[PDB]
Amino acid sequence: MSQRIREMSDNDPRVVALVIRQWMSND
Amino acid sequence: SGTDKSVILLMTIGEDRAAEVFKHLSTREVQALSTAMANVRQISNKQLTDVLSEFEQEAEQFAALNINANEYLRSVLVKALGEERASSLLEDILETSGIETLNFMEPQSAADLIRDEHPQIIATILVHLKRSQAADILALFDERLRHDVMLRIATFGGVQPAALAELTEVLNGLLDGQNLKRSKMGGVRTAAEIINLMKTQQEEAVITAVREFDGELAQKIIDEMFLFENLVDVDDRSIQRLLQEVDSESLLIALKGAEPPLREKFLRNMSQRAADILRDDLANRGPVRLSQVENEQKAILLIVRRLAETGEMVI
Amino acid sequence: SGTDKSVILLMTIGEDRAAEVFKHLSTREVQALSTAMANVRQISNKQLTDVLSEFEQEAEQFAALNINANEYLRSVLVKALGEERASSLLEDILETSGIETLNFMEPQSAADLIRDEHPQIIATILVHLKRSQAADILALFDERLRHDVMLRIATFGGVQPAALAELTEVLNGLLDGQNLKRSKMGGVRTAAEIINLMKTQQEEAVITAVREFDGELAQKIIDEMFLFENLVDVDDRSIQRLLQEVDSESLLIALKGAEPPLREKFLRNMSQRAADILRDDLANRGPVRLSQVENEQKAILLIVRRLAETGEMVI
Amino acid sequence: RIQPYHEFARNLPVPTNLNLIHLKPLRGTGLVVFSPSLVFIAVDNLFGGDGRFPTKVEGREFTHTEQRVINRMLKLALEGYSD
Repeated sequence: MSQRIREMSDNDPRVVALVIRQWMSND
Repeated sequence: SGTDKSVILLMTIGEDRAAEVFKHLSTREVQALSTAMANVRQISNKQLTDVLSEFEQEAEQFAALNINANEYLRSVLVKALGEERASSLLEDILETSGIETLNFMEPQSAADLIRDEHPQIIATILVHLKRSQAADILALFDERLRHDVMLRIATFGGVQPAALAELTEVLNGLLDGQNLKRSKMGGVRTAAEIINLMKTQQEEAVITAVREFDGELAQKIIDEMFLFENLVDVDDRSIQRLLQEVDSESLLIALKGAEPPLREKFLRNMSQRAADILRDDLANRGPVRLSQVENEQKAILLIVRRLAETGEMVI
Repeated sequence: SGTDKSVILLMTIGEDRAAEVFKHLSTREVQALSTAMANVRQISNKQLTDVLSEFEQEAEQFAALNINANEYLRSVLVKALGEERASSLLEDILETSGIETLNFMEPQSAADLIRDEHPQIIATILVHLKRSQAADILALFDERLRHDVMLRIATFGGVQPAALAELTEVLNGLLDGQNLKRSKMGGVRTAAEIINLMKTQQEEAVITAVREFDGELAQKIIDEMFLFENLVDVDDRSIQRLLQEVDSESLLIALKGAEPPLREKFLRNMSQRAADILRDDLANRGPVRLSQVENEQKAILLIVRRLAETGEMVI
Repeated sequence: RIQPYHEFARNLPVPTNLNLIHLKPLRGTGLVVFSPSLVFIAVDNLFGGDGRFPTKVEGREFTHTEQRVINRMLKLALEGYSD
């Protein structure tokens, strides 16, 4: 649990949504 | 799976972050993720680390600098081709269940369509429809049917899924060639523009016939033909005559509600001391409600029309 | 076996730890472990050490950072799509013995279903049903049947397992297409929203017809249409008129029970000294019960309606 | 009841739902008559109506949704009568 978690939490919610959509499509 | 990784990511980013992400996700995706989330029992450290690594690798690629496509496109189209062309292009770009399709239809057509149905079915459809669309539909119904529907809606207890499916299928069957329903071309405003392009004698005939008909839309067009913002194109003598015929407070309020060019034109048409006093009163006063400014502008436009009819003003 | 190792672990962690673990285990697992626990006679040191080593090796993998999936999912869905969509999605995610199935059904349907049965059978089923569901069912029965059931329940001596199995089989046979039973779509509140979207003349007709019908739900909708928290959207003059027409104590209590934005709006609409006195009285006073605050807000809303009807207030 | 066909016809409210059935192997065409009140009651019950509001006389053709309700009743009635 390094600073990577904090960096990911600071990312744009739209980026997270796009990544989630891409993963769901790849499912 | 990717759904499980996304679920783990949503769990580990926090409730606020996951809620913000769901605001950018469709209903189906949110439902699927929530269903997967409720069945989660354990997330091992290896799985967590792999999910973090995969998400960071994906975010390295994008890193897409997300832009509000709708707002940016609207602004570009407006600043490029005016408001009308921008709105038309947006409508073209923007352009389903039977109930959802009915929400995308004209109030009178849907009202007459569901009017040939059992009142309980009408109430159920209206409940399933949009509130504004249902209100528009109900306003067009007869008093007896409207009262019956309002009574039935007040005692609505839910419908069976099979009945809902059958109702949706029937509504789909009753559909017609509703593609490209309605069209925004013109009317009233276009009529006013055409009248403004017809001769003085022809516009005299126009006043005559419009007064002769319904009278209400005649006054609506009286208001519509020429606007307050068009006073900037009038000659200076007419503006000075308007200053003579308009009270100081009404003129001040109208200038406050108008554009800086029109205000400067009116100030130039006024004397130096009077213009300075008007500016000082504007600065020392406070904001004025839009309704009051509109009423004062309407009075000033009535004075404009009175002066123009007498021949003292040229429009 | 794994069951024996789990039993040894539960014995060696202590009564409190094992009890806490059982709170996270299903009924079948708890029953099986308890049955295995009661037959334990000896746990050698080698077996104990092997169980400890295996449990620690398993816990090294997870180490899963267990999260409350239900609560976290509910919070995410709420903060993402509002309370209504969150509740709908939770209901979709959440959605058996005959008696258990009846507990998942509508009170009137189950009441009429068991009404066609021997009263002793009815009492046995109601005892086996949920207390709230049984109370709802009994409230719908006739006085004679209700009294007979209450008398029989007071003298219930247990049922044979074969009779219980036959009753369960009969109840399963009597089941119907109860899948997706009932549906939360709208009613009353949706009717109020539609009325609010219909014209002033149309809402006059609405008052008329609603008074004409049952009258009770008419007053319920009178209360429902517009709420106290909606006062923030009203113009300042109407709020000042309300301040004029509302006693200081009632206004103070309502502001205490309301949101900080509405309280600040009311204070702004008041004079400086009166607002300061109101704030000082609020600070120096103590907590007020919710019922009293609701009653004061209801009185203030009645005053709001009275002022709006007279035309002094615009809603 | 045993009566001439015209006597039965004159007592049927207008409009009414009339369904033609054949009782094979016997030759002929049977009729199943559903009163409009029963159809309205079934429609009200299927769409959550509590039945408080009395039914209003309409004298109108049944909607296709009401037609499907009548068909749903008719299939069960047919199975029952056959059995």
